[PDB]
Amino acid sequence: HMNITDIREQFPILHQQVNGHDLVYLDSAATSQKPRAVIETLDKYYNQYNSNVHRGVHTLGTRATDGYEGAREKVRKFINAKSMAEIIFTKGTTTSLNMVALSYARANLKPGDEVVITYMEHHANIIPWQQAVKATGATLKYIPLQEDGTISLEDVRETVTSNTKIVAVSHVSNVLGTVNPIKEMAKIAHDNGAVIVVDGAQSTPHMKIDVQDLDCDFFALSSHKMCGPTGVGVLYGKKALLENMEPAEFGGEMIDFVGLYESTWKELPWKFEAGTPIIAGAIGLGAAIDFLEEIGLDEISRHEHKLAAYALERFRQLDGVTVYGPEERAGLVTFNLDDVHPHDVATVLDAEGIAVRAGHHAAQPLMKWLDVTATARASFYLYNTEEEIDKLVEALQKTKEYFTNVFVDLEHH
Amino acid sequence: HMNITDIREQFPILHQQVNGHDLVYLDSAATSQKPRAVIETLDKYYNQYNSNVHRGVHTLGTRATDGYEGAREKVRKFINAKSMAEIIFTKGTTTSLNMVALSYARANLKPGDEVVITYMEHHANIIPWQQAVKATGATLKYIPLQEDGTISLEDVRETVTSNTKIVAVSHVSNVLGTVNPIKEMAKIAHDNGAVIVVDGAQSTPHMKIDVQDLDCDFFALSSHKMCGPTGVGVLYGKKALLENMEPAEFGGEMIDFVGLYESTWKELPWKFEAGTPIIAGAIGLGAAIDFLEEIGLDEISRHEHKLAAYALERFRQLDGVTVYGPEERAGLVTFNLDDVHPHDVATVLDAEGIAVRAGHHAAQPLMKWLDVTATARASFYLYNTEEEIDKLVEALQKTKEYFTNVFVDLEHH
Ligand SMILES: Cc1ncc(COP(=O)(O)O)c(CNc2co[nH]c2=O)c1O
Ligand SMILES: Cc1ncc(COP(=O)(O)O)c(CNc2co[nH]c2=O)c1O
Repeated sequence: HMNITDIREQFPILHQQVNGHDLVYLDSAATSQKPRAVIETLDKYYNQYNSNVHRGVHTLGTRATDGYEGAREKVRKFINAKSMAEIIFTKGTTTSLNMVALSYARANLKPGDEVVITYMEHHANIIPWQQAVKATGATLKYIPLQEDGTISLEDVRETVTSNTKIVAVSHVSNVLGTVNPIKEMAKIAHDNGAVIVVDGAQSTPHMKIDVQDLDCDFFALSSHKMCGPTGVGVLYGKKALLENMEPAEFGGEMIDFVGLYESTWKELPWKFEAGTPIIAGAIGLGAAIDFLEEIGLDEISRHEHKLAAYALERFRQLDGVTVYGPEERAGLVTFNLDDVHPHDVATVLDAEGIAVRAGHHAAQPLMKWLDVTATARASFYLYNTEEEIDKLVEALQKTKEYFTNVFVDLEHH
Repeated sequence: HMNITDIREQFPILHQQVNGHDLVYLDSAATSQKPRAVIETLDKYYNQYNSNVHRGVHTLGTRATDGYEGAREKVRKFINAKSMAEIIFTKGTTTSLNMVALSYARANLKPGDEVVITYMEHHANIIPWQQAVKATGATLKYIPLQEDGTISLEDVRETVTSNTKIVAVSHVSNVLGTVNPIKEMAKIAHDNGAVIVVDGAQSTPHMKIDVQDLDCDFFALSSHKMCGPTGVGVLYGKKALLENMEPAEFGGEMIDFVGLYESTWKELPWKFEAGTPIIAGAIGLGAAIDFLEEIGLDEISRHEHKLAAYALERFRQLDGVTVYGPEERAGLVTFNLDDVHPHDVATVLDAEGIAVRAGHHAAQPLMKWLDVTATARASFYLYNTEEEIDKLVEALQKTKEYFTNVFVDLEHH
């Protein structure tokens, strides 16, 4: 099994105090921390072999090109795509989903067509579709949720019709922890003549992804949530769909011939990568994938199952706390204390060294569905332990007691 | 003055050999090398204060947010913009120019309108306009060049008309070294009712930029050419134009309210930054700007003037070599040897440790204007010396002699 002491030794940032208390970082659904292997990969790139790529002209240029395209093959293997032509490097999940909405949706929707999403989506997998349907005169529809914040395949079958052209859905929700039944939803979409676009930002860092098992048409993910550098992501798309989509950005590197008025494009995947690419960040994401693969995604998923079952049990020990979403879940808990605003919960916890996030988590329609204005969220990854969950629940108990005390004191004035 | 020995000590990558010879890196117009101050800024971020930004919830989150928005203010001051609302972080110059073509051009062009560019443009400042004019039924026109590869203001006045809505032009050409008269061209555009979009990728690393003197409406630049990390750039636009342009990408972070079907946007600049941003890379670009400012952009420009006047003189000592572009120029020389393909020149030079680039330099219409299929380019920056120019011209002389020798030997068979 994975040894959590040995894993934590690899993350320099965990070893410090905040406000006089050891840091307890429980905000990896907002962004993850990085191991030495990734930070030293960036250092070795800038100290030894930085150059621009795809010249084949000089020695450092060749080294940088081999590093960048090597990282593309690491991503391909990591999500079990069939080809490097299906792996496009982007700035992040949000840009990957925008590319699909601009190049696929805006080119393939007409009045009467539908895009189907769900109430639990993150804004990155809502607003691009709102705009693409507005641009095309198509219709946006929402799959409803069950009362525990899961999706039933009967509701999917009801909402998706033979006029649906695109179903877009998260693999795992960054608020509910729900793992959605994507392989079954891809069957339903395809049976109705639609493609499925999967927002993989919260699944890819935490569980194995196999796009040939899922059969998703597009899948998007972000490096900064999976121990890799900021500023980089991937869009996977089945090669036959990418071949027919036009580029979302235009420039150098993605062309073959440029005349005064007309140009032709390079083959995939470079068609979709305009400009000097994100060279160091993509090589660092390759290092993150080597790091996670050496531990094992199934080992990390098993650890997070342990931490989430422990947290849900310990949260049920607290009076006056509501947890949103299903019992079977990814490694996060979003909650509120009955009489304390979640921002004040996050502030008090940060004074005890503990980092969580409060707000809408970029899911305003979901907060409205939950009937709340904001929530607090503790989210876990491979470097967190049950002792840190103990600290969190002990701090929530003291938070409850503190706010009730100030209430009672103020009661006289 | 700047001491080049002390400056070179700050760039670890320069201190190595390639093919048994000290590296001589003369390819900074393709990408620049980074000083310790920038690489250690990225290390300190990932080792100490990485977190997602714009929560205001927990201590590391606040540190990362202060670093990211602090770097925005460093960029503002660095190009003398009036406000941080005018500084948008992007993935690079190519994406910045694409944002203008998508959000400004596609929204403001109609049949009969013109976009005016020049024959010397890089593809990143050609293809987006080709696509925007195609999408809108507008017209693309080209300002012609003088025979030394400069632009005359009379040709600008002739080509720009009262139907012109956008003039897009490079500040400095990455092939000719020409510095274009942007402040005068911005007057001409504005006199005709157009905006001017300036491609600053090759000017910003090498000379002071003052967008209030230039009066450009939009200005785009790339971190990786100015000692900063890969994957980041900036788009500057005058605040009154950005206020009226819609976003180019949609998602979390750039919204204020999201309903099921409609959303509203945040104020500038965050309106144009969808998704988790390029946090480490933007903080590293802030470090690059602090590094360059401590040396002085005018000092770096004076050094490069020295190196370019030295190189042009030493190239004129070589028989059988053609240099393209004007005598008064930025710090690069693009050339060809009369009877040797530029790819073979670059290969031979790399065997002597010397890195240059051969090909079309993402300027195919310019190569056609020059009547060549490809060229070789040696480009300079603050860490290069006249001794490295001596090495280059000595290697070109030996290249000439080598290819003539193989020619003569093969002459019998
Ligand atoms: C499910 C999901 N979709 C899309 C995104 C957008 O990814 P980005 O482009 O890398 O920002 C995120 C990141 N969500 C969060 C980022 O900070 N707290 C979060 O919950 C997400 O978790
Ligand atoms: C004048 C100019 N415009 C735009 C670009 C595109 O900038 P990017 O988006 O950062 O790639 C470059 C980079 N030009 C070169 C990149 O490699 N050799 C070059 O000459 C350029 O020099």
